[PDB]
Amino acid sequence: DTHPLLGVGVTDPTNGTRVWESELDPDLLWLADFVIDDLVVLPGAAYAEIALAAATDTFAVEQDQPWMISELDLRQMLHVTPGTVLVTTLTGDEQRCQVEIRTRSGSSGWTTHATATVARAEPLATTADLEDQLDPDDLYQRLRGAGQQHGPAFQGIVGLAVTQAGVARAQVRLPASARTGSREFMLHPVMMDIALQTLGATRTATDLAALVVPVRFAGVHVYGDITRGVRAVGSLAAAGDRLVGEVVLTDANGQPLLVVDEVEMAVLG
Amino acid sequence: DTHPLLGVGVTDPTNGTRVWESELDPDLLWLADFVIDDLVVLPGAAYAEIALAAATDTFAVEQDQPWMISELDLRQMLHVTPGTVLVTTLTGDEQRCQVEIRTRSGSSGWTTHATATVARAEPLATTADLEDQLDPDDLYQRLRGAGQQHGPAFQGIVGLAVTQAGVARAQVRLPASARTGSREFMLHPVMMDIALQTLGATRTATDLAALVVPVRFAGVHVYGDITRGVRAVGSLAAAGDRLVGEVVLTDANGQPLLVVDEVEMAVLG
Repeated sequence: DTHPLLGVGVTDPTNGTRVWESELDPDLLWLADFVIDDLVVLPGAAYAEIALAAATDTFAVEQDQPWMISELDLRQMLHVTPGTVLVTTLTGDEQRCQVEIRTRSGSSGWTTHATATVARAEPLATTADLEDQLDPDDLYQRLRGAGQQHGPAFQGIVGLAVTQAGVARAQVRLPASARTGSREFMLHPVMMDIALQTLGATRTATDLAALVVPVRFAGVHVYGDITRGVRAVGSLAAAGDRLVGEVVLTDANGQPLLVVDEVEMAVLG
Repeated sequence: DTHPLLGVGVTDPTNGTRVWESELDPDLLWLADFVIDDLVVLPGAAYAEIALAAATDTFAVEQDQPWMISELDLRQMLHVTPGTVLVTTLTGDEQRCQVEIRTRSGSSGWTTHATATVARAEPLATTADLEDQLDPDDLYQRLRGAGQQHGPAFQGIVGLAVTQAGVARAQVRLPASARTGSREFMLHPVMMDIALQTLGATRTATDLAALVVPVRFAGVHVYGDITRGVRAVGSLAAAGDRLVGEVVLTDANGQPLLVVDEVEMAVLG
């Protein structure tokens, strides 16, 4: 009925700006399973869902996945505490619009956690690279001792390996404790996170370990219900000092469900 | 809990503007008793309540009647139909703010019905003029055959007379079918209307009769719960072609509860 993360919306008449508000609570759905330094945090994947959910609620469209996310900047983490209120704005047209996502302090104070640009979706267009099998329980234990406390709902990497070139290949499910409310989302945050987790298994990321979290997306393309995905493939390079990656999520028939052109990564104390 | 006319509010973060929305329905409270040309209409008094209710919901204040209404312009009538959505904006500070009240067409179309300026309240500062007693049932029958179909809830003028100078003096109650929800209001719309009805008994107004409705208020001062009022005194002059009046509502001890410095009146087809 109502989106659990975005909430209900009203268009301000003074300007074309549409404004949403929703109440977040750690006992909400599966938010409790995402934890950094013992703090329940809203995962960066979730801002993508909110942006897309916002665009779909403003404009009449006839499709299933009509939007791509041009850009998405993660400004500062959202410590999910009880009585957290999430305020979201949208401004633009059916071709291109900007979304801003915030926490609310009282009634007239806001802290913006992320900004996204949504636009009309673009339609989808044996070698010396052998795999070395890896234990998923090794990964979820490395970053569990580095701050990232992924719970049951976020432990979707069930098979993992990495090529000679350094690319990470993972087999992924959406865990049983995360398919409640799944139908509410266009781009299931938990699943997108699971796709993004693979980047932490690349040779680039592992040659560091502190943990390494996302801070920017560009070119998030959704071509279907990403929960139907089963194999995620992520590569992480380094250009400048910025860690820039790319991941691809494909269903059982190797069809792309989610494609993320860029993912800028960074370290966290 | 929630104001039946103003509704629930959210502050848009892009600008300081606060935005309310509420659902109006003719079977709402006593809206059905106010009728013009067989159409349920929101009475002009109600926009005053909405403006004050809006100001009180934006700002922290310690009083009972902290606001006066500097001005209030009635732009076009609101035909109350089922599923009517009333959108209200507020912009300013605790000293002076502007309110705009609208109907909503869909999700991105509005029709503004009234605009008001609210400001900090200013604190309260035998002759040849004999009365001629009048029948209240004569008044409510004159304007009932001219378009104004006041129902049970709006028939508060229970005693009426008019001086030699042309001033109208009325004894007023708040009818039994209108004290449901009374506690929700700061400035009970039905009562304010009843105060304003007196102007239709002045020598100026009667020397016309079509009916004569308000279109502008200035200097609406509220000094208490106006339902405690019992005697309303209204005078209507004519300067230029505009019909400009003034009414005063006083409680049992002759203490002013409501004072309206100006009321511009006009005819309606």
